[PDB]
Amino acid sequence: ILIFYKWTAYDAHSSRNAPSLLIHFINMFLFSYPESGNAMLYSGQKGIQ
Amino acid sequence: IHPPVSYNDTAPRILFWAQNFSVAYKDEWKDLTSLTFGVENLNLTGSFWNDSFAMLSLTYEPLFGATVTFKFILASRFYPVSARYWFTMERLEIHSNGSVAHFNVSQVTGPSIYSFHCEYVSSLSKKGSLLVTNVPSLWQMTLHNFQIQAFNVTGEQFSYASDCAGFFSPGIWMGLLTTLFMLFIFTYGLHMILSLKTMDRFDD
Amino acid sequence: TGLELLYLGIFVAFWACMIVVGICYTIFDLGFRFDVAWFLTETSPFMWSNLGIGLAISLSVVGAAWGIYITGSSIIGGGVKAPRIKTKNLVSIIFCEAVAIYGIIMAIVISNMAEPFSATDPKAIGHRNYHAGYSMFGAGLTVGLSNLFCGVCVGIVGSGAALADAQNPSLFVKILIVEIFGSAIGLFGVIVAILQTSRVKMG
Amino acid sequence: LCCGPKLAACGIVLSAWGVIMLIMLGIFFNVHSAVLIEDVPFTEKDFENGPQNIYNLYEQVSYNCFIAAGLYLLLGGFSFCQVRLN
Amino acid sequence: NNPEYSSFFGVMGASSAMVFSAMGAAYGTAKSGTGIAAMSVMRPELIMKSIIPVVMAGIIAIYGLVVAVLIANSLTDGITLYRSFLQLGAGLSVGLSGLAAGFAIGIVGDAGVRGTAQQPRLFVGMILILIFAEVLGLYGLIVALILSTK
Amino acid sequence: NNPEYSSFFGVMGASSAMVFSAMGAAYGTAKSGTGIAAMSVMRPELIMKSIIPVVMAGIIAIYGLVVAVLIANSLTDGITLYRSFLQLGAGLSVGLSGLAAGFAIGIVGDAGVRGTAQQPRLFVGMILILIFAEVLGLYGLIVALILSTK
Amino acid sequence: NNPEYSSFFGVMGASSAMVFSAMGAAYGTAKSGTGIAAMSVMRPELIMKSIIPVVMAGIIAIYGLVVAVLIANSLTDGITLYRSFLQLGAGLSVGLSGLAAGFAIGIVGDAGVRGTAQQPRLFVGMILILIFAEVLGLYGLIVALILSTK
Amino acid sequence: NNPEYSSFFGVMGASSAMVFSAMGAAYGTAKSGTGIAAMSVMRPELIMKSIIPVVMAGIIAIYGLVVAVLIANSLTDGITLYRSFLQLGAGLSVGLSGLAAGFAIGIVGDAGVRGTAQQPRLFVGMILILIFAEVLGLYGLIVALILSTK
Amino acid sequence: NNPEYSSFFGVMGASSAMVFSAMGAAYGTAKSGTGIAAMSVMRPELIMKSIIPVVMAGIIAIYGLVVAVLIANSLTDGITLYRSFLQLGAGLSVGLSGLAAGFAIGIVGDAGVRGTAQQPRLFVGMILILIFAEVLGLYGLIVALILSTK
Amino acid sequence: TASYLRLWALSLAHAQLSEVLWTMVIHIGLHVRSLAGGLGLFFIFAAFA
Amino acid sequence: PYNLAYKYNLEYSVVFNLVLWIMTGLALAVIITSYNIWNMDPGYDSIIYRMT
Ligand SMILES: CCCCCCCCCCCCCCCCCC(=O)OC[C@H](COP(=O)([O-])OCC[N+](C)(C)C)OC(=O)CCCCCCCCCCCCCCCCC
Ligand SMILES: CCCCCCCCCCCCCCCCCC(=O)OC[C@H](COP(=O)([O-])OCC[N+](C)(C)C)OC(=O)CCCCCCCCCCCCCCCCC
Ligand SMILES: CCCCCCCCCCCCCCCCCC(=O)OC[C@H](COP(=O)([O-])OCC[N+](C)(C)C)OC(=O)CCCCCCCCCCCCCCCCC
Ligand SMILES: CCCCCCCCCCCCCCCCCC(=O)OC[C@H](COP(=O)([O-])OCC[N+](C)(C)C)OC(=O)CCCCCCCCCCCCCCCCC
Ligand SMILES: CCCCCCCCCCCCCCCCCCCC(=O)O[C@H](COC(=O)CCCCCCCCCCCCCC)COP(=O)(O)OCCN
Ligand SMILES: CCCCCCCCCCCCCCCCCCCC(=O)O[C@H](COC(=O)CCCCCCCCCCCCCC)COP(=O)(O)OCCN
Ligand SMILES: CCCCCCCCCCCCCCCCCCCC(=O)O[C@H](COC(=O)CCCCCCCCCCCCCC)COP(=O)(O)OCCN
Ligand SMILES: CCCCCCCCCCCCCCCCCCCC(=O)O[C@H](COC(=O)CCCCCCCCCCCCCC)COP(=O)(O)OCCN
Ligand SMILES: CCCCCCCCCCCCCCCCCC(=O)OC[C@@H](O)COP(=O)(O)OCC[N+](C)(C)C
Ligand SMILES: *[C@@H]1O[C@H](CO)[C@@H](O[C@@H]2O[C@H](CO)[C@@H](O)[C@H](O)[C@H]2NC(C)=O)[C@H](O)[C@H]1NC(C)=O
Ligand SMILES: *[C@@H]1O[C@H](CO)[C@@H](O[C@@H]2O[C@H](CO)[C@@H](O)[C@H](O)[C@H]2NC(C)=O)[C@H](O)[C@H]1NC(C)=O
Ligand SMILES: *[C@@H]1O[C@H](CO)[C@@H](O[C@@H]2O[C@H](CO)[C@@H](O)[C@H](O)[C@H]2NC(C)=O)[C@H](O)[C@H]1NC(C)=O
Ligand SMILES: CC(C)CCC[C@@H](C)[C@H]1CC[C@H]2[C@@H]3CC=C4C[C@@H](O)CC[C@]4(C)[C@H]3CC[C@]12C
Ligand SMILES: CC(C)CCC[C@@H](C)[C@H]1CC[C@H]2[C@@H]3CC=C4C[C@@H](O)CC[C@]4(C)[C@H]3CC[C@]12C
Repeated sequence: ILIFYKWTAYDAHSSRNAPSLLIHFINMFLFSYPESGNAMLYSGQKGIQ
Repeated sequence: IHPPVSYNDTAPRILFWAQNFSVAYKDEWKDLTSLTFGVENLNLTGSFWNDSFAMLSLTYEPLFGATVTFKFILASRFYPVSARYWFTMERLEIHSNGSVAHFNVSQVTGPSIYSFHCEYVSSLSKKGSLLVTNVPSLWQMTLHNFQIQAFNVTGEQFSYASDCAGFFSPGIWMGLLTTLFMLFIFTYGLHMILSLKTMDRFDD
Repeated sequence: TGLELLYLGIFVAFWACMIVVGICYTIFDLGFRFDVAWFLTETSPFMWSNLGIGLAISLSVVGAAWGIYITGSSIIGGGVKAPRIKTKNLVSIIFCEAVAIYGIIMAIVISNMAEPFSATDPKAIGHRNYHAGYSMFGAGLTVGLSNLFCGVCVGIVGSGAALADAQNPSLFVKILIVEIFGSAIGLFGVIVAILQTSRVKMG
Repeated sequence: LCCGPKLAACGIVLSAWGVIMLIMLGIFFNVHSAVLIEDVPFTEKDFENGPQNIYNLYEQVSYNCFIAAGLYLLLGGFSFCQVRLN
Repeated sequence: NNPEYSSFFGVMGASSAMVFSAMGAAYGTAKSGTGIAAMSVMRPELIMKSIIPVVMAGIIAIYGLVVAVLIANSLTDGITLYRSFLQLGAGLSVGLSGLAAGFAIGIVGDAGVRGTAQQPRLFVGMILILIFAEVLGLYGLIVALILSTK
Repeated sequence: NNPEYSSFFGVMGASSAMVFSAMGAAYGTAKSGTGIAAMSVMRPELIMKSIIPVVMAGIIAIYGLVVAVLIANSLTDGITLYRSFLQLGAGLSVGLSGLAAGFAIGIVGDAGVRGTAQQPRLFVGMILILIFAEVLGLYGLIVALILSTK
Repeated sequence: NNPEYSSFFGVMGASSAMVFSAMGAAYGTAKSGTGIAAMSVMRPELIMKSIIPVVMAGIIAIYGLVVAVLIANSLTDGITLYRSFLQLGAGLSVGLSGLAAGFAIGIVGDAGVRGTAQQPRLFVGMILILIFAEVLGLYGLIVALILSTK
Repeated sequence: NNPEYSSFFGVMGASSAMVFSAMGAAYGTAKSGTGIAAMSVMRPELIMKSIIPVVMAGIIAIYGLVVAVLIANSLTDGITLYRSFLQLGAGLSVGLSGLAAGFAIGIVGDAGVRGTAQQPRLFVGMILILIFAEVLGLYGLIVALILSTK
Repeated sequence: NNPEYSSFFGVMGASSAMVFSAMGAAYGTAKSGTGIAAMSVMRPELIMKSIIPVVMAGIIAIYGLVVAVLIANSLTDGITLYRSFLQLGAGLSVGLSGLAAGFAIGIVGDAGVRGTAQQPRLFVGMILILIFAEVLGLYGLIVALILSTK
Repeated sequence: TASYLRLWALSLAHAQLSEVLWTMVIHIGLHVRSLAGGLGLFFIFAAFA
Repeated sequence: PYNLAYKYNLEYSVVFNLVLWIMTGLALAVIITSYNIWNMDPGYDSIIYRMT
């Protein structure tokens, strides 16, 4: 779902702050949601994950 | 052997020797060893010796149709990762008529208690290129066999002289490590190949 | 033991040289030349990072191949008199290859953190880039060596399991637990490598 | 020149493959397909005025491909004659 | 700007991708040929079927050649340290992966040629193990293709 | 700028290309010679037919000679370190790939010539395995040419 | 004005050419001599005829001596570093190629002289394999001459 | 002026010329003595005739001594670095060629005296092989003389 | 006014104190376990009585842990090079003395349990020898404490 | 989920091997100015096939 | 005089590494070759059992 959502959402203009799903999955497992680095893919990501 | 240039402040403070000292403006070279080492009237004015900052200013009056001044600016300070003061020739500064040309000095560093030595502390690429710039400059320098001590100078003698010449350089180190990994891999492979054995008998 | 003699001679000579070199540098007051700072710093972070990625992939593949041959020799030897080994004990090979799959995954994750500097002066390269190179190298070492050891261990256990199955069918199902335990080590190495390169940023 | 039917079959299948693929490659080169630009033997001078030089080189490579296709057609005919002999 | 020695690591990466893959494929070919020779004295009809491990060792060599050619065609005079060391890493990956995959293919094939000689059913099992052994070197090649084009 | 020592790597590339290829070819020739000598005590008629592995080892040596002379005919005084590294890499690739191919040809040819005294039908299998071993040296030569003539 | 240390690699090239070639010739002579002595106890008439591999090893040593004399006559006080590296590379190539060729000659000559005691028809095969082995030293000499006289 | 450590390499050349020639001669003499003992256990009449390998090893030692004395007499305090390198290369050449010749002579003499204990006709072949082994030390001597006199 | 690499030696002292003591304890436990397993097949009743060597090796490991924790708590950011060297010396002393004691305990425990299977009276002698072996590690601990609490 | 990456691994390998085969075999026969190359393409394409 | 430094050559690293590793390789090759010849099979195995 994350892969498809990123494909449908992020485009060239938002390229700069496009998150990496690898890092986001690692952080999902590690509970390591940081306040720095790539931003959240969508609102409520911390809670849902 | 011409004597080193010795800037004294109550005692020899900055000693500077250079087997050859040549400078070029618009590719017009000129030797300055005879006008620098041994001359009793050297225009050393403008020099300065802090406790932790030294500036050796050698000025030549008729050079290239103007009074030119080469200022070697070194600084020594306490580095926390050791208890030892280290000194580095921070830069070089050539003042011609109402102008300044700056040269970075790359690898002139070493313990304060030890002078520094290097063959070809020069701006030419063929000769080490320890004097460097990113802004193209009309000046070039070559201090063949350059030895300088600005701090912890006692008497007339250069202390022991840490020098630029090393057993290894960064490129040699990278190459040696890469070749070492490849030698390990090739040794593993050659071992496994040499371990190949052929059958001594065949089925009836 | 000619080759081992050569290796032992090289090792002894190198470390005797190192001992005497260190004694000389310390005693002659030339320690300031032994600049480990200058070594680690001038040595480009790219060397460390790319050696790390290469090791992460290569050592994982080395362990996978080691285990695969260790267990396939036994599988094929046992199957000459009981061919069911070939059909059942392919799981050991599957584990040995999952080791290499972890290797490539971590190679990708490490390589995703690479980026040029456009700087050569250490102060310009900065802590971020130097630590990035060092941590990518360390993560590559961790994943590659843990995967190597896990693959060799699973291969040994799988050869044992195949030999035991060649004599009694109901033993492989119980001996696969050892394979699972040996497999856990590669996962541990992957987790540690990911933790190491979590906050790694070259640029 | 009698020869093995296996060799004749291999020759005829290779001839058919070569004819079809080389004819298609020639047609694409002649159409000037940009995908095959790397295969054109052009030089630095060819980028001077316009694309006509690169088009001419495309056509030359297409002619090479058609010549190869014709040679493979002759080879396939030889293989078919050998098959008929066998 | 860039050090005059920057191209050394890329050149050595191409050389490694070729050499270590060649050594691995040579070990595979040698072990498989030893097995085939030992087997053939009694089962001549299995030589062609049993020549597969040699072919897979050749495939390892082909992966090595491919990555070496890529790096050798990517080398340039102004090659930065970044590209040079990326190519060094790709070369190490391909070379060592092909080395290990060739070792595994050689050992497994030497075992399985003799095994299939005795037990015909073991042929498919030997092939199954060998494809894994080969895709180890393939994984090396994949990482090399990622790196040398990072 | 084109240091005095830049030519060392090219010179060592030529030397390595000759040396390691010669070592591989010598290994192949020597092992195949021992195999032929053991075989011919009982099958004299195959001495001349079984010299093929020696010929393939010699071909490995010929690849080495080709690359070594090719490098030696490109060593100008002011050779850039980049070009010298290219020549060193080409020499290493050709020489060590030929070394591995020579190991493979020696092992395979010795085993094949010794087993063909038993099974005449193993000759074609041995020839195919030797071709697969020789293509390793040929890949080394291809990469060496791509590099050196870059 | 040239470095004072430039002649080191030239003298090392000469010494290596005469040393590794001498080692290879010594191995060939020793192994072929052991084989000849073992044969002679039963077939004395084959001593003179079987001395051939010793002659091949001697020719390898002669290649080494020739290249060493070439370098030892090309040395000069102001020898440039490029020429000195060329001499070192030629010496390495000739010496180590002669080393491998001499090892191959020794192994092949021992095996073949032992076999010819049992199968007289193996003499020509031995001669052909020894020629193939000596051609490796010949290649080393050719590359050494190219590099040295370059 | 010249560096103060220049004479070191020439001194090492002399010392090596003596040392490695002595080592080769010692190996030859040891193996020849073992063979002479094994032979004399049954053929005392050949005790004196079988000392020839020992004489040849001694001649190799004489080559080493000659080159060492020549270098010693050529040494001087202000020996130019180039001359010192020449002397070192000459010394290494003579010493290691003599070591190889000593190996060859030792193995050949051992096997050959053992054989001549049983086949008298192998004596002449033994002399011929010993000559082909001593010519290696002679070649080393020639190269060392060229480098030293130069 | 102290180097920031000063703590490296003390940290290595603690790490060595634990590591080498653990290696010695592992050798002792492994050898004694092999001995106990070998002797338990025939004489099961002696397992608990014979578990002594494992206990002694564990005590060695505890010595190592004690010194390691002492060093770790003595560590500090501005640890003078003198105290850092003292802790390195204590760590090496305890670790390697415990390593030697672990080797001694392994050998003596293996031999003692295997013999006590055969000779019941040997138990007390084995205990005495194990006590001496443990005393070695105790000496190491004493020296390490003296060095680490100066 | 990791091992299903063998799909991408083998696909990329097949694509790259096909690309290198093309560029090393029939690029030779196609990158020839002279019309005589049409004859060379014969053998070059036999090798390619 | 003036305790001037020893006029080390700027390429010291390059020349030192070249010489060190070249001579190490040559020495290792010589050692390996001499070892192979010394430990070479005596070759009179057909005579060992006759003399002994
Ligand atoms: C045998 C197997 C094959 C070999 C494989 C192993 C190879 C090992 C690699 C060797 C390289 C070692 C680094 C060299 C640089 C460090 C040298 C050093 O500390 O001295 C210079 C350092 C620093 O010198 P410096 O900084 O004053 O010099 C000025 C700086 N340069 C030269 C760069 C311009 O200290 C000295 O000055 C010491 C002078 C005496 C030399 C002492 C060297 C120690 C070794 C000598 C004995 C040999 C040991 C082996 C014993 C026998 C075998 C077991
Ligand atoms: C497929 C793998 C096969 C097995 C592995 C074998 C690979 C061998 C590759 C060649 C050796 C390379 C070593 C590391 C140096 C790499 C080059 C580099 O980065 O240098 C640039 C550097 C750049 O210089 P720099 O800028 O770093 O230096 C600072 C500035 N100066 C120099 C003025 C002080 O320059 C050099 O070329 C350094 C010299 C390196 C010399 C190393 C000696 C190697 C000896 C070869 C082996 C022995 C041969 C004889 C064998 C006998 C028979 C067996
Ligand atoms: C059993 C083995 C035999 C023992 C010897 C082993 C081989 C060691 C020799 C290696 C060759 C190096 C010789 C000296 C080269 C010139 C170096 C030089 O210029 O020196 C300047 C160096 C460094 O410069 P410096 O200290 O002279 O200059 C002053 C520097 N400041 C101001 C910073 C203090 O110092 C010397 O003068 C050293 C002179 C003696 C060096 C002798 C070799 C040292 C190693 C000896 C062996 C060590 C183990 C002893 C115990 C063994 C027991 C088994
Ligand atoms: C064989 C297994 C490995 C162990 C032996 C080898 C270990 C080391 C091998 C790597 C190369 C050599 C490393 C040291 C390099 C020199 C570092 C240097 O000069 O800085 C020193 C540093 C700093 O020197 P410094 O001159 O800066 O002094 C400090 C001065 N202030 C504070 C003003 C800045 O201090 C030390 O002395 C640290 C101790 C380590 C150096 C000595 C190495 C010992 C090598 C083993 C021999 C031990 C002797 C006893 C033998 C019996 C052993 C049981
Ligand atoms: C013939 C075959 C092909 C060629 C051979 C290639 C393979 C062999 C090469 C491997 C390396 C061998 C030599 C190692 C030397 C160790 C340190 C020497 C001490 C020394 O004097 O070094 C100082 C610098 O070192 C430092 O700053 C210390 C850094 C030490 C790091 C050592 C890491 C690698 C070796 C040990 C670990 C091995 C495992 C892999 C990591 C010199 O000072 P300078 O005067 O030049 O300084 C200039 C500015 N200050
Ligand atoms: C002990 C005294 C003091 C020694 C100090 C000096 C340094 C050590 C040098 C060796 C000293 C002992 C002599 C050993 C000679 C070499 C090893 C044995 C002979 C040998 O190499 O031949 C065979 C391998 O083939 C070969 O000849 C292949 C070898 C060439 C490969 C070169 C690549 C390695 C480069 C080194 C870097 C890697 C470092 C790894 C740690 C091995 O024969 P066998 O054992 O099968 O048969 C049994 C008899 N030989
Ligand atoms: C009984 C057996 C022997 C046991 C004794 C221990 C032997 C350890 C061998 C390593 C060498 C000894 C350690 C102390 C010497 C460190 C170098 C000091 C020389 C020095 O002044 O360097 C500073 C930088 O060093 C630094 O800041 C470097 C800090 C790190 C030093 C320790 C690293 C050793 C390698 C550890 C690798 C472990 C691998 C684990 C798998 C200067 O720098 P500055 O900031 O003043 O620069 C000013 C430039 N203008
Ligand atoms: C132009 C040519 C190139 C020039 C450069 C080279 C200059 C000369 C140096 C290279 C070596 C020349 C001398 C040849 C050594 C002969 C090797 C014989 C090997 C051998 O058979 O000995 C084995 C032991 O190996 C061993 O013990 C290994 C040999 C000993 C190592 C030699 C090096 C000594 C250490 C150097 C220290 C100084 C370094 C600098 C500070 C014994 O065989 P086995 O084990 O079966 O025995 C069982 C029966 N006893
Ligand atoms: C044995 C059995 C037989 C085997 C059969 C195998 C058949 C293989 C035949 C093909 C092989 C070669 C592949 C080359 C493919 C590239 C050709 C290509 O791109 O085509 C299309 C181009 O012509 C047109 O595209 P354009 O001119 O760039 O743009 C214009 C396109 N608009 C107008 C649509 C926008
Ligand atoms: C220092 O070096 C300069 C050159 O940098 C030497 O003077 C040059 O000598 C050469 C060779 O005769 C001439 O081509 C140049 O024209 C001379 N000078 C210049 C400015 O180019 C000078 O002799 C050296 N001085 C010493 C060693 O004291
Ligand atoms: C001695 O050197 C000083 C310092 O250069 C000379 O005085 C002035 O120095 C500044 C700073 O470098 C220059 O900008 C001025 O041009 C110098 N003035 C003159 C008149 O040259 C001073 O002149 C020198 N003294 C002698 C006697 O030559
Ligand atoms: C020489 O030393 C004095 C102190 O004795 C330095 O004074 C410092 O100057 C630097 C650079 O301007 C300032 O950052 C410091 O705040 C000053 N004060 C102290 C107490 O260090 C003086 O700068 C030095 N000389 C020169 C020319 O910089
Ligand atoms: C004794 C015989 C069998 C040796 C092998 C044949 C010789 C004569 C031939 C075959 C191919 C030839 C090489 C082919 C191409 C070139 C490139 C050219 O720029 C220099 C010469 C060089 C490098 C040739 C040298 C001689 C060579 C090696
Ligand atoms: C072992 C004995 C019988 C061999 C004697 C052969 C004679 C003719 C040979 C052997 C070595 C030769 C010498 C080798 C090198 C030199 C140095 C050169 O600058 C002048 C010639 C001279 C001096 C040679 C003269 C001829 C010579 C003396």
